[PDB]
Amino acid sequence: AYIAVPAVVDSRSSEAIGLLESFGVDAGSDANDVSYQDHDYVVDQLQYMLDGYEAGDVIDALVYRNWLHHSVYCLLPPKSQLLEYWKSNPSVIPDNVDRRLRKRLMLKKDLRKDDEYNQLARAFKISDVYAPLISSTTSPMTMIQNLNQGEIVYTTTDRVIGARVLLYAPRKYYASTRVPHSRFNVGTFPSIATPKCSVMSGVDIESIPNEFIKLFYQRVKSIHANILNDISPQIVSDMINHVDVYRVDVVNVLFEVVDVADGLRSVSRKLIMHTVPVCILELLGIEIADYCIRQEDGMFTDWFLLLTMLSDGLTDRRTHCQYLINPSSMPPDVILNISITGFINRHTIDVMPDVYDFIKPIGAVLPKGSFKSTIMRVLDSISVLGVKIMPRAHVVDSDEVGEQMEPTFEHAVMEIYKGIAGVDSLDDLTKWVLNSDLVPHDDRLGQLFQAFLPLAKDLLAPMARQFYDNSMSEGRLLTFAHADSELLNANYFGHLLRLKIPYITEVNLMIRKNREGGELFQLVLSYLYKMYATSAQPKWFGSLLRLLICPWLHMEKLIGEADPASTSAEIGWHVPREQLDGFIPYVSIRAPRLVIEELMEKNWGQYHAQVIVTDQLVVGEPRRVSAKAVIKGNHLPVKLISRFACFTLTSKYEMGAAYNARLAFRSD
Amino acid sequence: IQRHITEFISSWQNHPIVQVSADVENRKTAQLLHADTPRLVTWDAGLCTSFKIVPIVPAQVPQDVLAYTFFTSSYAIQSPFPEAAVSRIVVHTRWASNVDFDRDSSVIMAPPTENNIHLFKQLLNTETLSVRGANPLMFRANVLHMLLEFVLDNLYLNRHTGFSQDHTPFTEGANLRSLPGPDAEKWYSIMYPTRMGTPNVSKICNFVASCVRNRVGRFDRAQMMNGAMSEWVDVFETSDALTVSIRGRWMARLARMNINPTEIEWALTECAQGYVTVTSPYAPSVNRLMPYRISNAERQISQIIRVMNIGNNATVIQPVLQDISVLLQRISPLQIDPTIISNTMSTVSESTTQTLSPASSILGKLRPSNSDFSSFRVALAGWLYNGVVTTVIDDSSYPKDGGSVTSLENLWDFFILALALPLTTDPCAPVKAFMTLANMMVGFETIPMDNQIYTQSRRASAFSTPHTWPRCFMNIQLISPIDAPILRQWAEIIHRYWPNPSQIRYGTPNVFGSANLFTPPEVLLLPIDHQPANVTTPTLDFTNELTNWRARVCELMKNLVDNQRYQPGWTQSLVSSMRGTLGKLKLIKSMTPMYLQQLAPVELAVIAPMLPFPPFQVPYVRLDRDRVPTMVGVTRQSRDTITQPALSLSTTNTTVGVPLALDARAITVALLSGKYPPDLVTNVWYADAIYPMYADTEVFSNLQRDVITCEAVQTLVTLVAQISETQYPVDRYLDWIPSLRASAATAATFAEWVNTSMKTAFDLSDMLLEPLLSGDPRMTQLAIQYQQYNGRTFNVIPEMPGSVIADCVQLTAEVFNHEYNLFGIARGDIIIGRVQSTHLWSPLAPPPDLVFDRDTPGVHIFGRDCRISFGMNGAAPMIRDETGMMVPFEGNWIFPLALWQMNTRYFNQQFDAWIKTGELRIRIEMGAYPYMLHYYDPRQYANAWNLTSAWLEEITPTSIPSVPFMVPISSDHDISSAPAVQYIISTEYNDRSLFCTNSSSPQTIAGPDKHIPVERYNILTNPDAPPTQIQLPEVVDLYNVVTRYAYETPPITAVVMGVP
Amino acid sequence: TQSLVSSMRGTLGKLKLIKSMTPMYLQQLAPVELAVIAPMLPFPPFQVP
Amino acid sequence: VLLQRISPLQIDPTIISNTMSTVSESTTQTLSPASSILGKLRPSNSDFS
Amino acid sequence: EADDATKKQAKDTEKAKAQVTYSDTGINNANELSRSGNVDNEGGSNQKPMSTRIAEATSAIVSKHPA
Amino acid sequence: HEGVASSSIGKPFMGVPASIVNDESVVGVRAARPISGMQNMIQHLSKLYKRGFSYR
Amino acid sequence: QEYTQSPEIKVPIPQKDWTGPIGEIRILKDTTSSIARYLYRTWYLAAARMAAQPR
Repeated sequence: AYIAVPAVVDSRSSEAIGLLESFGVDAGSDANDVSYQDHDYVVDQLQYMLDGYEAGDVIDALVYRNWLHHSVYCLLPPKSQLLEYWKSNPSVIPDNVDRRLRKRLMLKKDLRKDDEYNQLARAFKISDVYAPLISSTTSPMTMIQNLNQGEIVYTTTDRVIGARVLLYAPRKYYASTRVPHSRFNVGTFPSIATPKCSVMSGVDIESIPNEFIKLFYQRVKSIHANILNDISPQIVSDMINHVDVYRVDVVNVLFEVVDVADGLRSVSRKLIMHTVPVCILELLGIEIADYCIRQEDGMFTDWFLLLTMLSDGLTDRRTHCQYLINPSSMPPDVILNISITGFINRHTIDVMPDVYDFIKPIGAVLPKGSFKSTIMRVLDSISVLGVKIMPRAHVVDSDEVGEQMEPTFEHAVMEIYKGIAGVDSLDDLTKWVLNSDLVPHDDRLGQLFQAFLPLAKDLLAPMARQFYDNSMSEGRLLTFAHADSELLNANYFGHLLRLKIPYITEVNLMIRKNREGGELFQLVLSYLYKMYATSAQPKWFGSLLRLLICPWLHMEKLIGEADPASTSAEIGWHVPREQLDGFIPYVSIRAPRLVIEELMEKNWGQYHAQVIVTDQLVVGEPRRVSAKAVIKGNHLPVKLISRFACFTLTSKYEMGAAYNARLAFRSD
Repeated sequence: IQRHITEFISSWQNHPIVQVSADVENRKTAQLLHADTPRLVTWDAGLCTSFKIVPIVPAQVPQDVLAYTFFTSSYAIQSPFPEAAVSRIVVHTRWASNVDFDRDSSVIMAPPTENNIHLFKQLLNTETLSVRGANPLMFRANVLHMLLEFVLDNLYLNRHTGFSQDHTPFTEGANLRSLPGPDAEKWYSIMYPTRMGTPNVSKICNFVASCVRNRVGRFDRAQMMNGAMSEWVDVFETSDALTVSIRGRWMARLARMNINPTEIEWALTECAQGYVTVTSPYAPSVNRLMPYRISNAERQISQIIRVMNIGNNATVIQPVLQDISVLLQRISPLQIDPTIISNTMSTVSESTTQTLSPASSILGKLRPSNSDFSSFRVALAGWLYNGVVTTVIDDSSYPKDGGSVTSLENLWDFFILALALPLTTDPCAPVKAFMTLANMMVGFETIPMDNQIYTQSRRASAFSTPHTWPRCFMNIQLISPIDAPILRQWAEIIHRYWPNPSQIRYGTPNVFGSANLFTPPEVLLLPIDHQPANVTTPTLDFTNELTNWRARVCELMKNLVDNQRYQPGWTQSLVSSMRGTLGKLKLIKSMTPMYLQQLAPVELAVIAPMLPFPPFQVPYVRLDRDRVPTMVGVTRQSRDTITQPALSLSTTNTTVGVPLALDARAITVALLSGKYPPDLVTNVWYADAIYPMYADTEVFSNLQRDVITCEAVQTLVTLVAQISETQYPVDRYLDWIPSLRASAATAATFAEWVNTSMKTAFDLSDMLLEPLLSGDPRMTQLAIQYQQYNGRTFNVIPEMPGSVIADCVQLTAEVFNHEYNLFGIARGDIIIGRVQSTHLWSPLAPPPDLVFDRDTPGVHIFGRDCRISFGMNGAAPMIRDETGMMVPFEGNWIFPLALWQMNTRYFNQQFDAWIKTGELRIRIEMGAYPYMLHYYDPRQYANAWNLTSAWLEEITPTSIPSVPFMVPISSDHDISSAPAVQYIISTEYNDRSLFCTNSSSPQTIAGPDKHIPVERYNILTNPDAPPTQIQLPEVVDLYNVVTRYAYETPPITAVVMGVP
Repeated sequence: TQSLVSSMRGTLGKLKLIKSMTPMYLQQLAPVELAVIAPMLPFPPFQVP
Repeated sequence: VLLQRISPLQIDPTIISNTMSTVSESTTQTLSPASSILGKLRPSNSDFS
Repeated sequence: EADDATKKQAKDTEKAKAQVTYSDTGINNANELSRSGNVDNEGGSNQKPMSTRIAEATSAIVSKHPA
Repeated sequence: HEGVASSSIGKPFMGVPASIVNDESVVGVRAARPISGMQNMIQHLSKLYKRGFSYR
Repeated sequence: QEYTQSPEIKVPIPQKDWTGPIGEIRILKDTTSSIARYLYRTWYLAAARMAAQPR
């Protein structure tokens, strides 16, 4: 038989991954009649072939391929070559050539200038000798049926949909650049040709990790989806009867909001919380039953905060639109009871994004009512391996730069009420900007931004650049702030990324008591912060938080039993002798021994920084001086560590004058 | 400040869910080039039903009067009905369904102990503050959308697996159908209700033992082939006759669509015109389903909507022409012969003493450049769509100064234009060719003209319209040969020789509807002439039209350089070389004119059905100015009051049509230089080229989008006709539910509610019935027309075929009219009044001693004048009648609900005290309402006053909550009665939703009693009734014969091979 | 120099028939609330025929 | 201000934008008439005082 | 068995191609009933086996002793 | 990105192939539409000019 | 000195006036009161008839 799969698949490593249970098939019985196909080169062939054709006709070709039926290519060199190839070693010549041309090309003589050979070579054709000969430009619909007919199809063109390109001759003559079958097989790029074929549906098409496979499935579901065969994981299970980091399995929940507010169940609305990782679900123990998410003080029970915090947000099932809940207990709506009613998809994604490619500081901008205090308290309570991955000690509050003004910059924006003569009071300003429905006037808020931007640029960017350079002098950290162009004009080195909560934030501004200034002052200023921001991607904070939390669960699964004396590791800057053996702890890695014994001998001693040593004690119990260091070279790539191990992202280094030495590896 | 918090969060929920805010035309380009096909074939392994029986309160299993050895529940008998005290039936689309592909369209309805108001505040209650409110004027629109959702969910086809004979003697060895899933243990018990044993004297057993034995499971099969799937079976299983009829209508629609591979072979063969052969088998078939055939009218509707979509842009049609240029490049057998223009014109003879060289002048003034051919194939491709695009030549290819006849380069520019201009599709190309030369010579003569504005020095491109054609061009005799004999000559050249129109006959009538509008079926129209070549090996002759025209132009120019009495200003070597260059340029070789005259319309006709954008032509005219199309118009609606679109169409049109402005040099160089292959054979070359083009399926896949387009627009018009007053004859069934006085915003928003429901169904993600939403959705109609120059207007108003979806919506409306109880609605209204008794009667069916009407004597009726005067010094507070009388607070009154809503707070304080204790009763006329049920054990005291007062307080001018009731629980042994106090009573019988009372018990002694409804299970209880019988308009019957199928849906590629 | 007449009649027909309801409102509803707010003015209405 | 805050009417430029589909390049020259009138008209909530 | 019946001849002839073939045939046998374990002797399917669904049928009504 | 989007459907530029992304541009729904080589180069330029420049 | 400067955009485009993004880039609504609509229109039409020429 045959069945599709919505990922890249190999004959080699896909058996190690176990893709069927990864997509959720109960195939725990070792039926072992599913020969995994190698469908990795087809993507490379595809992206090579997008440069000379439309996507559409190449997909329309590629759908007809009987992947069960076996075929192969043989590349042919051009016409002005093949005679010179058959000249040397005339043994391998097919009998389809010509009697006259074989008599011409059998003998030894160089035959460079003779009108017989010139009229024969001009008379030579490449397609009468070899019958398929797909072509230079072949309208590639037909080549799929050509590969379906024969076990071998001949070409002169590099670009092909198909199994394997093979060379007819040695490489020096060229231009620039069988299988075992079980009863079942999986493999992406399905076929409609087979009478018996199936397509593994169930997965969302919006959530496919690869994009070539995503485009292919969009086309195949947009044309002749009638004749396809979409089957569930249960149908697949009934037909049946070096471990990686940053590829977590991830699912999607199906809850809704109800109440018991009058002694009765009552369903109001239905929700979808996308791409929540299954490891957190199975480690928190979430089942179908009725839950209560906000405890009676007024604050969340915080496991649900964690549950929506590691994931992204909410789609309403009746409108398919965005939805961001109220975090207050006000009676427009709240959420007291939920009941998760199932899971829908079981795909796996990469966790590490594209941009984070070097070890350097990380900045994140948030809206003003983001849950900064509670997320700092949650990262404060992280203990997985006897190590805190995100301590409180090197996380940066949004107003750490904002509180160190000797005018205390909030007291410089408390000054703004005298810009307009009719205002001349802070509470009159807060009454005056809003339309008395807590939606602001456009014009009053616009004039306030006209006054607000010179205070927002003239001092904030220089002194915030000073603060960010001072923080750069002491470790790489996680710097939160608001209104991203603060991080942009102050020349903040480091990966900044623009995230948001899956909640609404303004009612969080309105409920927070004992905050400086008026209760409306906070809301107005929050509007001004989102004015000063750009128009970028809000990018859904879970993309960072899954990187923060999710891999160390797998490292907990893998090194639950080995000793620290073989699993711990440390890397950092080194100094050779004592004045007034020496080391700077840069990054901490915990990995299995079968990774550390190869990470031993890698050229760590390559890079250079300018280290600074002073004399004061740390409040911590070992001897540690708050050292300083500035790198005078490049930055360390994250490829060099592994994809098989995980590291602490941000850290503060510790244990005179400037020394300017290099690093090495610290063994274990 | 908390009030401001609440209203600001409501202003956050003031966001619109559906709003086309972005600009659309590049989505329209993508939509026009390619579209999403709908998901028709969708299957069902589970049993088709839409209702289910739910228990409400659990039956008393421990009691003293009956030992527990009597009940089947102590023996754990898998019984079909819930052995509870009170069982009601509720509504669930597909609770027994191993589906193939969900519609995401399920209708959930919770049992009436709890609430269902979110379904009724679904659409237009975006302004209800509380979570439990609903505007009664939105009730009809919400119920219409819910019925639409109900029928739009279960649009599947019944699929069958797994027949096996039991070994229990419960039946007569009847074959039982299996079904997939995790288990099948409860499923046979719930599926075949008469299978079970008959031990007790319970109501369940007393029902079941009075049934018929043989009507279980399989009784018919259609076996075509030995050792294969039985093709369609007939089973006796539990179901829902409503959804059985809906699936039957959908099955009939698909069976109407179905076709035969022999005639697919026929259709594709004659569509390829014999250049590609295909092969269909000749053997017994298993069974197939190819849904591809539709009617002609649906093709016409889809084409009108599509041409109405691409209006006045040209950037939506430029990539279509580009695609056809690439396709004609791929198929067409001509290329550049790169060296004609220099090999010929190498042998031109002149001295090197002459300053100006005509050879090098045109030989560097035109550039072949290989990119001209894409423009040429576009200019060839515009002939399919003369109606919507009109290719012309821009100003920049013109001599841009008026030129000069004495100027050699301007003369050559005129030559380029005189070759190029006959190929385009504008109707004014003859006067372009005329007034170009009249611009070329100004000053040798003048001609009599129209006015002082469009004089002879007016720009050539200015005319471009029928009326700007001069009378001098109309009549030859106005140009005397003493004035300009060369101009009279040029005018005759045009009138005598200019091309003639023709036709080629593409098409496929049996399978495809002829998508043209203004032409006869299966025809094309050409600007030029076509005679088909008999030979296979082609060669060159000078005996066709383009060649003749080219030659004629050269001759005029030989005459023009001959006229030395006007043109002596050359030193005679340039005269001789001019005449030689003319004659040799006349006799250059080029296969391009015979290509256009023989092969290109043949290829074009072979291509023409394989298009996402089907051809759409407006008839050509050579020179008859009274048959020139001034416009073409589409429409969307009737205008003011008039129903007839033949009356509405004239003043309510929408003009469509763009220019294109191609280049003349590109066209002319492609005319001048064009070769065949040196060894070409036309049938071998076409069997090579055209063969992979017919490996497509999208050319069939667009037909189903045309299906669902026509179905959606007919469902739209018959659904808007229920909410407002329109011009289409419908039979409304939803009168008694109150509804808003609608308006434009109301009908418009409801139209996009049904649009997004339809797009969520059927897997459609791009732009269904959206151009109709730009207009007014009330008075919609579809037509198209065009007009010649003399006021001659021709139109096409195609009929709208009936919709299976709309038919099933009306059927569901009819069934809702009787089973209004099953969706949680009661008819009539309520009565509020202090009732003190020990009786056990249900408030869903009050005794008629209590209710009253307008006709009841001594009952007051309050309309618009409701003033309320206080009673000073101990007088009774009173209210003014509608009839003008004053009445104290006593007796039986009748209110409309809107009065209470508008004055809810003032009336609560004035009226709640008397209704609690004193003698006062109120009728509140509302027609429809959702309800909730609160049971009670009748052995104890009970008062509903908190629930009633909660309703009377929560009620609101813009919303109402669900109406709470209080009804006791039926018993088995006799109990001791206790007094209970009821206030909210109904006025009409509403007990057509409770299934059975005390089902596991042998009898019910108190409370409401109800047997198993025998009138539902007709087939099991009437021996005289045939198996195929429905009383579907009145009741539901919940158990019938249902058919299932086991068709296969292979690809048309895997049916029809065509292997060479 | 180009036949703009097809483009012009298209845009003018789209400009003619439209979902505009301002003239409907100004016809039917607007004088009612003008007559409502007319007497509660510090300056009563004063017009000329 | 009072008529603006007691009228049931509200003004929407997206009506005009959805009818007209502003950026639409025919006659790759001086502007199309639809783009010309939409630039002339500027459909945008400036005010309606 | 178009892929597999040709392989016996390709193994015999000591040639990767084959002369006697059961594909590359101009005869369109698109109907082509080949018997299989997909269908039972009745006409139903076999996603769930016969004895299993007979057991499910006869276990869909059982009875146990009371307390 | 959008001006070429009418004329660009499946055109490849030198070096760069095609791709696909999604959109919230049809905010009631969400789909994914293929991306041509002009739009591919603009999609790659987008993060570079959106990000900022690093200067040794 | 000079590479530490940011412009003074006193009236930026409000965040309500961009569409949902396509890849990384949000698109301007055309019913936008901001000035940048005209810039959008010019570069839009210029890119269109730039890619229209086969040169």
